[PDB]
Amino acid sequence: NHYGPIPGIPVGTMWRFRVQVSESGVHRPHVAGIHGRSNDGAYSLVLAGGYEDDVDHGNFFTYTGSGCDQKLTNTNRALALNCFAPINDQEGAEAKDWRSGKPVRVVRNVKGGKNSKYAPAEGNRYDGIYKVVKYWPEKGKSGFLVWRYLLRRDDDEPGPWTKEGKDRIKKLGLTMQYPEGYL
Amino acid sequence: PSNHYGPIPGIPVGTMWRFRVQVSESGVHRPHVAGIHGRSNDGAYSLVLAGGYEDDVDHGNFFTYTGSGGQSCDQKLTNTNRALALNCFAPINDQEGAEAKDWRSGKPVRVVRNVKGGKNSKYAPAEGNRYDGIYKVVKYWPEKGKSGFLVWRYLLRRDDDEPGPWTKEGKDRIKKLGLTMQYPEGY
Amino acid sequence: PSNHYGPIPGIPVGTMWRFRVQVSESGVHRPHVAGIHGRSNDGAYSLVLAGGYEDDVDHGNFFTYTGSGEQSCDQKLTNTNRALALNCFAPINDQEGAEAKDWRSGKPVRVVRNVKGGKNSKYAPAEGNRYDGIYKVVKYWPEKGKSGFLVWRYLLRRDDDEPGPWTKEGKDRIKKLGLTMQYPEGYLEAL
DNA sequence: GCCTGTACAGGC
DNA sequence: GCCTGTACAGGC
Repeated sequence: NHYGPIPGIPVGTMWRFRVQVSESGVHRPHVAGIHGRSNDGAYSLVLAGGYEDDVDHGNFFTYTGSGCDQKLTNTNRALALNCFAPINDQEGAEAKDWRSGKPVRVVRNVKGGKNSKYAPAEGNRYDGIYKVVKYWPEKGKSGFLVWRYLLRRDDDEPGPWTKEGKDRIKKLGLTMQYPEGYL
Repeated sequence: PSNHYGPIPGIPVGTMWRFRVQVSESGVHRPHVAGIHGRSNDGAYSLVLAGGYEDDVDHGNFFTYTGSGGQSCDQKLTNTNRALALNCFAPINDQEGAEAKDWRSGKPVRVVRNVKGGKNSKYAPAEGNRYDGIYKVVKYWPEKGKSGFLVWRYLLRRDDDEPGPWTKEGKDRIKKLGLTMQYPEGY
Repeated sequence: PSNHYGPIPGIPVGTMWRFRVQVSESGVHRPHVAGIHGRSNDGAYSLVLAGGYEDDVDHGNFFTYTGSGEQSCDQKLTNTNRALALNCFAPINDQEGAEAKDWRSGKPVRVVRNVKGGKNSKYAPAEGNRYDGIYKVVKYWPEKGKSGFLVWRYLLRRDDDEPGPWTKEGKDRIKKLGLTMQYPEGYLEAL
């Protein structure tokens, strides 16, 4: 797979554990940080830190591929296929009409909080639909080539960190979801 | 692998997991949501008892079971319904069903009981998911469901030398093996 | 369907489409991007000549062809390389290749020429894609490419009673049939 | 890198 | 609604 938001799961929904995120369908892989098939596209990713060169500005963030040089295969190629431009594994690519691209469900996890004030203070939060604007190769903090992506928010649902996003969370009563018995 | 029949090495009867993804990663029941795993032209490998069909009856060592749709439509002996029927040591019959006189010679089914079965079974665990061992399909048959449409029904009977968790000896063995509820890492 | 061999009913030699999606919807060459359509244990149904390998030579009625993989790895007689070899009326041989004495008995390949082949062929159309008819694999062989790695090469030869678009009679027939560049619905109106 | 379906191999 | 690969059926 499903592209785009999950019905009944609005932006700002929160889960304590990744197993809950998986069961909800927002980000199916229990461990892996990106969900995609190389011959299709990418459906979801989790921002949980781990790459110091990534920048998180909320509506704009950069993302580093997985994965000794990296190849535009597996999930890296899948995320590229979301970009509204023909696939290119040499210089990368960029979409002028980036909004016509394939949607990516983005979840932020608390572990992204070291380098980003947009990360939730606890657990995992669904932050809405982002689009791949461009992607390119570069020599990262390991000497070898990494594939990097710029994603931009494209969602009428306001961001959880914005005024209208925080007001909607209070109106819907969306609180942190804990598994039965955990509390 | 996906089509493994029988017990998983290192996973005794009584093993407990909190979440379905753990049950899947262990190989005991691979589908995260579907209640049954099988291939329609091969057989069924595992099923999860989680409530749902009120006419199902669970007596631990054996239970009646209901197939799937895919109520507003007759069920069919296709897909996983057919897979489970193939386990019965009898020729497929999608008209009247069939019964294996030599039922132990049929294909094994790993059976997990889930906490949600507790509303309709005193054998469901109080939490999470529990592997209760190997069962065999004795017989299967169609009947008019509660809504007037056809459902496929199955009788499964336990064929496992590891004692059931509802027995004193099965509880004692589970304690000596040190089995505890397994949670995801860092939980 | 996907694995249809031979000409498409209602699609003569000389038919022209501006974009690859149109060529695909017609059944003539179904892959939008891949230059060859085939199943590795069956055969190849169609291919597109769009340039790309410098040592390929195109003489219209026949051409040399290179399979798929700067090359950094030997080619292999698998996937669509193997499918095209299977069209050759000879036992498959992945060591020296093979050659069919009775090459017309081989399986047919629908051949499309695309404008990008014009740099290396005077037979490419000036615009878009053109169906040029049925060809047969005469022979195929491995050789060292310019990179020094192995490439699989093929010789394809035309076996089609519809005259080639590069002949006077072929052009004249294309005119009488009224064939024109096919564009997507409302394409020129939007431009 | 046709498309929407379906199914198997193998994961552990 | 296990996963990610692969392959075929059939579109027109």
